[PDB]
Amino acid sequence: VWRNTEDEILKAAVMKYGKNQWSRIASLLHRKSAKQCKARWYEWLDPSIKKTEWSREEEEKLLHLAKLMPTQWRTIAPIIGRTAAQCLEHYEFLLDKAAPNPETKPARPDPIDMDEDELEMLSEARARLANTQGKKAKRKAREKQLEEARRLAALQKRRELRAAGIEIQKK
Amino acid sequence: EVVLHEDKKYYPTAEEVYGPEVETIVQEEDTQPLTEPIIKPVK
Amino acid sequence: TMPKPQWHPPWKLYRVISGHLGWVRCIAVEPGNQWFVTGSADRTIKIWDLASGKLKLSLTGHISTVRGVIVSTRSPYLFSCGEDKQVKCWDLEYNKVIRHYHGHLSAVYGLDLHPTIDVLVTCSRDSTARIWDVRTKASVHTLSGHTNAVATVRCQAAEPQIITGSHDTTIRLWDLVAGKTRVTLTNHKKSVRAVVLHPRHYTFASGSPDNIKQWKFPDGSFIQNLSGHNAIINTLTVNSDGVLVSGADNGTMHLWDWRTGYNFQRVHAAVQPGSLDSESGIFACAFDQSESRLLTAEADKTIKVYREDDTATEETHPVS
Amino acid sequence: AKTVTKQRVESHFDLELRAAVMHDILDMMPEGIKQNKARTILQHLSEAWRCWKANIPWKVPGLPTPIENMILRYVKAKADWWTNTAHYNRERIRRGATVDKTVCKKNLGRLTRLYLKAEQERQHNYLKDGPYITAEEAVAVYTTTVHWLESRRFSPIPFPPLSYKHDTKLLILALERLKEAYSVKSRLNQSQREELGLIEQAYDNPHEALSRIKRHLLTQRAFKEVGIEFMDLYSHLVPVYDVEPLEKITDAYLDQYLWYEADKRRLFPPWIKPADTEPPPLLVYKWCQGINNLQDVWETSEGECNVMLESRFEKMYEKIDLTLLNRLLRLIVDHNIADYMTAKNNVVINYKDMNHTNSYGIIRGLQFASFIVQYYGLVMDLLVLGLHRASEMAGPPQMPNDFLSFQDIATEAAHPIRLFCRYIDRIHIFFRFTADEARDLIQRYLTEHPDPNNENIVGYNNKKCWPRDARMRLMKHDVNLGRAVFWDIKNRLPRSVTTV
Amino acid sequence: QLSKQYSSRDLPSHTKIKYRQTTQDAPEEVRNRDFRRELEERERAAAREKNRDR
Amino acid sequence: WKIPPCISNWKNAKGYTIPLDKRLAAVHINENFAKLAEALYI
Amino acid sequence: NKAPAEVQITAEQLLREAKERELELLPPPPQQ
Repeated sequence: VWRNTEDEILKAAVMKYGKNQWSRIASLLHRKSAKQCKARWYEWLDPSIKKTEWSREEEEKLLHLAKLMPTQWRTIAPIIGRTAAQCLEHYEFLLDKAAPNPETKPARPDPIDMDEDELEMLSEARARLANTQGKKAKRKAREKQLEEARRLAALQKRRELRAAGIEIQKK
Repeated sequence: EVVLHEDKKYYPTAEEVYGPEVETIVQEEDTQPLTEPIIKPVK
Repeated sequence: TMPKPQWHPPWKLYRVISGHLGWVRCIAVEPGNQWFVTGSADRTIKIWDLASGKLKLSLTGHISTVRGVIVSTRSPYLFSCGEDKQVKCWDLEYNKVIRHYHGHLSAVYGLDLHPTIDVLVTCSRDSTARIWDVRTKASVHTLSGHTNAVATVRCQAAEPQIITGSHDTTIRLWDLVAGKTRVTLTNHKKSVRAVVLHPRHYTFASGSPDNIKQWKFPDGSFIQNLSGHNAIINTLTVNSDGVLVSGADNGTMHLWDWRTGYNFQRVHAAVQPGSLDSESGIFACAFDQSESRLLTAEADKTIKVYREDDTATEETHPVS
Repeated sequence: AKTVTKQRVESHFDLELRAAVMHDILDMMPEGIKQNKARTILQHLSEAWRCWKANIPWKVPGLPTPIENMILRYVKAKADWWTNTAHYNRERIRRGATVDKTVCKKNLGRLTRLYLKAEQERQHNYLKDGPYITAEEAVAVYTTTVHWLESRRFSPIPFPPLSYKHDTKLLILALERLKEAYSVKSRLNQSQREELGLIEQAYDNPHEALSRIKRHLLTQRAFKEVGIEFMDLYSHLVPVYDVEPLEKITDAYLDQYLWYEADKRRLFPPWIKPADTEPPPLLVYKWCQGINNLQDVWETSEGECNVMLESRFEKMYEKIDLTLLNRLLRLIVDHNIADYMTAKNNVVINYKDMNHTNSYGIIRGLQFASFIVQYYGLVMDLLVLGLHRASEMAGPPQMPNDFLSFQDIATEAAHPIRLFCRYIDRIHIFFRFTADEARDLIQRYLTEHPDPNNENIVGYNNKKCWPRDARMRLMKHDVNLGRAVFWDIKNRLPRSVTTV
Repeated sequence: QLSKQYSSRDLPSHTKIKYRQTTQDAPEEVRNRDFRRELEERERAAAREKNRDR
Repeated sequence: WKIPPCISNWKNAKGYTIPLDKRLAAVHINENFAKLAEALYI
Repeated sequence: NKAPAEVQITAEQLLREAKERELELLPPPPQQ
C-alpha cells in the first residue's frame, strides 16, 4: 500500500529528477520498485488527473462510449479525460444506481508518531534532493580545502624553517 | 469507403505537386554495371 | 539609374530526378557534356545521363557526406571531397579510387582544380586551404589566415589565382606561388558561402545573406551590389550570356542579369511528395556546357533541371 | 590528423552535424543580436532528436519559426542516416557477414524502436479512420458463426463454478507450466523472484489463490502495463511480451480451464491442427496417407486435375477487432470471461521509454492467446469452406469424424475441396476437379482477369530444389488452373479481416 | 625542421598523370564542339526511344 | 527572437528542481464506430 | 501508537528542508 509520506517523496522526486528516470526515484523509496512508482504516478499523483464530480455531459459521453467500445477502458479513458480506474468505478456505479491494486486508492495518512524508518527516509530523501553535486568534483572541492591547509601549513613552517636559520630549497 | 491502413494515401502524388507537363524520373538501382568504364580507353 | 538591362528569356522546370537517399550537396558536368555527377549525404556518388536523366552508375567509397565533386578537363579523373576529412581521385577508366590526399584536420567543404597546371585546392573547416600536387599527393602549400571555416574556394589561371570565402565573413585573394594573401575583402556582414568568376570579364561575384556583391580583379575593387535575395545563399552560377543564378537555402532561386544587376525571375519550386516544407533548399547549381540547361541539387533529395523558355518575348515578359 | 575509421563514425557524425547547425542559422539567420544563444538551440536540437526516437510530438511554446524549421530539417537528416544504417546492418546480419557483438545489440535496439513507431501510428490510424470492417462483413461473420455453433449443438462454457471438482488440477497444471520457465534457477532478477514467491505461496495454500482468481475474473477490467522486447533470430525478430505475475497466474488458470472445457464440449473440429493427438511428422504422414486414400485420386483419363494450395492468412493476429472479438467470444463463454479476455488485450505496451495503447490487434504474449487465435481461425475456416462443406467434413455432431475421413464416399466426392488442414495460421487445401468444373473456373477467372499475352506462366513460383524432371511443368492450362483456384479462394475473405 | 619519419602510404605510387587522349575528350575537341545542337539531338533521340517504350 | 530554455525529461545535468507544471509542457474518434456497434447489437 | 497525524509532511516542506540543508555552499576561502 501507499503512505502519504511516500507519495509526497514521489512528488518531489519527480519534480527534481524528471518524468523518465523511474529507477532513481524507486531508489529514493524503501520497499518500492520502479514499476509501482511509475504506476502510482500515472494513475493518481499526476497533476493532470481530475478527481472531481462527473459533469452531466461527462456521464452521457461515458455511457455513450462504453456502448461503442465495450471493455476497452484504456481506449475510452483519454477520450473523456480521466483514468481508466475512475471510468470503470463510475460506470459500474451509474449502472447500479439505475439498477487488489493499491495504486488507485488514496494514501493512508501520517500517524501521530511516525515509525522510525518513516522518519529516516525523510531525512535521507532530504539528503538526496539537497545535493545537486557529483562525486569526483566534490572530491576536488574537499582537496581544494586540503590544499589550502597544505600551502598554509608549508608557508608558516617554511617561514619558521628559514626563520630558524636554514634556507632549504625544495628544488 | 473505408481505406484499410494498408493504403492510407498521405502525400499527393508527383504529377499533382509538379504539374501535367513536368517529367518525373525515379531512378533506384542503376544500369551499366561497375566494371564498365565511364571513359573508355583506346586500343 | 542604369541603361536598361538586356532581355533574357525566363526558365522553366522540365525534369525532376529522384534517386538519392540524402541531401544532394554537389553537382558537376563532364567536359564533353554527356553526363553529370552528383554527390550526396548518403555517401554515394551517382553518375547520370544528361540527355535522358537515366542513372548510369553509383560509386560508393566515402564514409560520410560528399560535399564536392569535380571532373578534370585534362585527365580522366574525378576528384571528390567528403566530410570524413578525405579527398579522393577516381580514375574513370576503371571506376576506382587511385589516389587520396591526406592532411586536413576536419571536414572538407569544397574543392577546385587548376585549369592549366595540375594542382588541387581544397578548403576545409579547420580554416585552411591546401594546394595539393595532383600527381604526388603532396601538400605544397597550406593557405592559412582565415579565422573560421573556409566555406568556398575557386581558382583561376590569371592572377590572383585563388579566391576563398569563409564563415568569418571575409574573402581573400591569394597568390598560388608565394602562398599568402594579397587582398582581404570585409564588406560582407555574414558568412560568404558562394563565390563565382565571370567567364569572360575579369570580374567576380560573392554571395551572402546580406546581398551579392560584385568585385573587379586583380585587387578586388568594389563594383556594385545585387540586393533582394534575403536568404542564406548557397550557390552562385553565371552563364556566358550574363545570366546569374542565385540559389538560396530555403529553396527560392533568383535569376539576375549580371551586368546591370536586375533580378529578372524568381523561382520558388515545390517539394517532392513525401517532404516537409521545412526541407526545401538548394545546395548546388550548375549550367550545362552548352549553357542551355540549369541543373540544381536540392535538400529534398531531387535534381531539378530547368531549360530556357523559347516562346516568350520582350512584350510578353517586359523588363521593369 | 587521424582518419575517421569505424569506431569514430558516430561521434564524428555528431561533431559535423552540430558544427553545421552552428554555422547554419545561429550565425547566418540571427538578429537575436545580444547573444544569439546558439549553445541553447543546440540543446533543443538534441532534445528534438531524443523526442523523435521516443515517438513524442515535440512542440516548444514560443520559438521563432526559422529555428523550428532548421531543427526539423536537421532531425530529418539524422533520422535518414540512422535508419539507413539500420537497413544496411540488418542485411549484413541476416546473410551472415558480421559477428561483431555490439552491432547485433545496437541493431536489435534500432529495429525495436522502428517497430514501435510504426505500431503507434497504426493504432492511431485505427482510432481515426474507424473500424476497417464494415457493418455488413461483421454481421455476416457473426451470423455465420451463430449458424455453425447452433448446428453443432454446442453447449456454451459456464463461469467456473464454486465447488468445481477439478479446480486444483487445473491450478496445479497452470503453476507447473509457469515454473517451467525458471527451471535453470538462474541469476534471475527481482521480478522473477517475486513471481516465484507468488507461485510457491499459491502451491502451498491453493484456496486463497483460487478465491483471488475467480474474484479477478469476475470484477477486473483494467490491467497493468505490458512490456515488449524482441528476440533476435537473425533472419527475423520475434516479439516477446512481459506480463505481471498476479495476472499471469489468473491467465494461466483461465487458459487451462478454457482449453479443458473446449475439448470436452468439442468446440474445435478435427482440422484445426496443432492438436494433442500427433506430432507434426505424424501430421505429414497422415496428410500424405489421406491424399493417397481418396477415391480414384491418381486417375487422369477423363482429364481430372488435382490442385494442392497452401498459404497463410498473412496477418490474423494483427487485424483482430476487439469489439467484434468481444461479441464473437460471448457466443462461446460467459459474458464475464469474454469481457475479461477482451478487456485484457487492451493494455499499455511499454519499451524503454515509448508507451502506447493496444486498441486494435491481439497481444500474443497472453496465456489464453492460443484460444483466441484458434477460435478466430475457426471462424475463418468457416468463411473459406462454407457451412455445408464444413458440416460434411466435421461429420454429424453425434458421430464426429476423424482428422481426414468422411462418413461415406458419396459425401466425400460431392465437392472439389477434399482435404483441409489449418495449422495455427497456415492453410493447406486439396481440391480434385473434373474437366468441366476446371474449365468453368478458368473461364470465370479469365473473364475478370484476362491475360491475352500469356504472361500467367511468369509470376508462377516453383520449388527450385527438386530437379526439373520433378518440378512443375508450366502448361497454360495448368498455370491458369493454379491462378484460377487461388483467385477463387482469396475472394472469400474480406480484406479488412485477413488476406492471402 | 624536416622529419625523417615516413609512412607506408607515402611511398611513390601512381607516379604518372594520365592525360585525356585524342578520342576520350581532349580540350581541343571540346574547344571545337557545338554542344547545344548535339544535346537537342540526343534529347530527341531519347524521347523517340522511350515513346517506342510506349 | 528570444529562445526559450530547454528542460529535458532525460538530462538534468546540474540537478535542478522544476515545478511539475513547467516540467510537463515543452483524440479523434470516427463516427462509424457507432454504426458498427449498433448493427452488432441489433 | 498508529493514529492520524496533525498537519502533514507535504512535499514543499521537503524541498525547503533540503534547500535549507545548505551546507554544500560551505565556508569562504579564509582571508589572510
